[PDB]
Amino acid sequence: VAGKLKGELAQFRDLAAFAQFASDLDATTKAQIERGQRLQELLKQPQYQPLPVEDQVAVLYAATNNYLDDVPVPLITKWRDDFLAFLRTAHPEVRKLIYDNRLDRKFPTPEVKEALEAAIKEFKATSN
Amino acid sequence: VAGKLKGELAQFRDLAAFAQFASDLDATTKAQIERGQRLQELLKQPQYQPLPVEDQVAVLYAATNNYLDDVPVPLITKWRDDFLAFLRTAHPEVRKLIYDNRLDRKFPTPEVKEALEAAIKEFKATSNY
Amino acid sequence: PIHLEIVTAERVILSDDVDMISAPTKDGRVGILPRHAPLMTILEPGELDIIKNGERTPFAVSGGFMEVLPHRVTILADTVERADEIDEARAEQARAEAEARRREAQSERDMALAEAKLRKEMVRLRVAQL
Amino acid sequence: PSSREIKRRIRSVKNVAQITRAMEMVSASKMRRAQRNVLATRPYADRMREVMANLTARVVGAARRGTLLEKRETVKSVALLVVTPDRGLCGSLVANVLRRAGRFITEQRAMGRTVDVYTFGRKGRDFFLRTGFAPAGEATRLGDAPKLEAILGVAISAINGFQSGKYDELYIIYSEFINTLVQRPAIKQLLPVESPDISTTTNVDYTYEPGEEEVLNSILPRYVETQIYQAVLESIASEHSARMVAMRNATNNAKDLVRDLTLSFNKARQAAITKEVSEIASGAA
Repeated sequence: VAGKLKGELAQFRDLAAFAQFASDLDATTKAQIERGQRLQELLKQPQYQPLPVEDQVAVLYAATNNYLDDVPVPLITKWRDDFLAFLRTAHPEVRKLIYDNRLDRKFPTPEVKEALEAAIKEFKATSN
Repeated sequence: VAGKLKGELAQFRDLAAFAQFASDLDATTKAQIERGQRLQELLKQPQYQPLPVEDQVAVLYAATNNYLDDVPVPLITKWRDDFLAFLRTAHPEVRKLIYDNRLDRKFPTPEVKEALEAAIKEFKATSNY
Repeated sequence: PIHLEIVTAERVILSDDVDMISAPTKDGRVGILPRHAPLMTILEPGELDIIKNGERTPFAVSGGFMEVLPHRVTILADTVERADEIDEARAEQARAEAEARRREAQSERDMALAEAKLRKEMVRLRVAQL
Repeated sequence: PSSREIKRRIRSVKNVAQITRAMEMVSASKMRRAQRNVLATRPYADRMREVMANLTARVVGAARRGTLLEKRETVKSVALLVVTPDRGLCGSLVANVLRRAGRFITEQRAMGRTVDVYTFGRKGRDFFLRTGFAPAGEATRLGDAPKLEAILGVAISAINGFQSGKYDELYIIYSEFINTLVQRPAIKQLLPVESPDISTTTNVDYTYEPGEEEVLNSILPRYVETQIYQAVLESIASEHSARMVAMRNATNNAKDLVRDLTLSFNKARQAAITKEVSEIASGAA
């Protein structure tokens, strides 16, 4: 999952030069910088709040698969916290499934791919 | 001969920051930048290829006067290399004439002047660039 | 013997002394001479004539106005052309206007002007550690 | 502060001064031609200026003072023209004209009249889009020496709306060229009421061959186009002067930064070499 995260974040750092001064960039660059901001803000973890592997994997899967594009940057942290609450209460089984098969060569198993994107859509319908 | 070379190189260095904006500049500024670029390309030299004093004198005389202006910048080095062969083969006498009177107080001279002018004109007419 | 002035929104075409004017007036062509009675009129797409000692230069006027006074005759023609440059076939001015102009006057400037803005912008973040 | 990082800072800022040095003179070169174009266009505007004065004196009847010259009563909707440089780095000129337009808009909305804006240049276009008040007409990518045809795409729409009753008055905001150092925004009426400050020159009468109404209806659209053409051309000259001033200030600021960085680099190297001899002397003993 995190290869796309690292590539997009590095690209966003590259395009920060255009972000600072130029405001005439086309829509693709605007969305590129927006996604970079999404990721870098998502990295704004608070103190004394560790996250297990399944939680971080699910959050990064949601972010990288454009499920978080519509969420504005200031509310992304609250969105993530609510998503963790949703996973801890509504669907602990998807967390258990993700943690169980995190060592597989191809993580995005269709069984893993389902019940997670569906959970993301359910959370999106629930909040905003 | 090289006083004009040094002056033109200094002037081009004064305008070196305008090389990539030479198009939208003064005509004289563009001419100076072009001359400086041609001179720097001329001063480019390969390894283990020494040039005798008379040959350098001829090359600098050709460069200072408006002769290499028609020659494009990327081909200045090849122009010089071919002109050296032309002098070495077509006109062996002009090189000796330059070398013989290199110590004369008046460098330009009338004879050597016409000999070198004729050699340069013949080379530029026979060659295409 | 009347001061003629052909002025256009971009520049002044001609400002010499003229013998006769064959102006294309809206209702019908009129002649204008050294001491003509006062007049100011609309023009129509047509072909104005200027007589220089028996020589006629077709300063075709795409259109505009013309104020005639007993002293001078200014041409307010909004748009005027010339049958010069091989009846505009050579269009030497337009030829340059196509290459010498509209190619290097702004397009060369715009790419260079934008290019400077680039190496300006990128260096500031490269020096954004001071 | 490592005697080498400052060296990179010195090199970078020295580059900035060189770039801005090029920026300062290229705008000045375009400043010269913009002023030259203004002078060339002046006779066209000036010659027809008294023609309005001559024509407005002749026509006095309110009913026949129709079309554009109608001084409409109970003002409802006014369209205003803003002209802005296509690119940035102009300085306070862009802010001043936008602030002037913003003040004018607020004043009219206080009067109860709705407003509209037609923009020249991208800077004005995006500013109003971000404000949320979308301009009805825009004209960007204007050249350094644009022609009258370029502004026809906006002027014709403004006049047609004025004739149709959509707009009852029309204004322009342009960067007035006061001097090479001062470029203040200006507001001008475009409703063709009259221009007799020239005292209608000789105020000589004429025989209107197409007629009073026909001449009036064919000169008013041309008059406002010339006024817009002059204002846009004046803005272009004012833009280059403002950019020239900003670059000259930036170059001096860059040069001041180089000297400030040079002293720090100089102090760091002495501090480094003072250390460099320090331990080796201590190691020797």
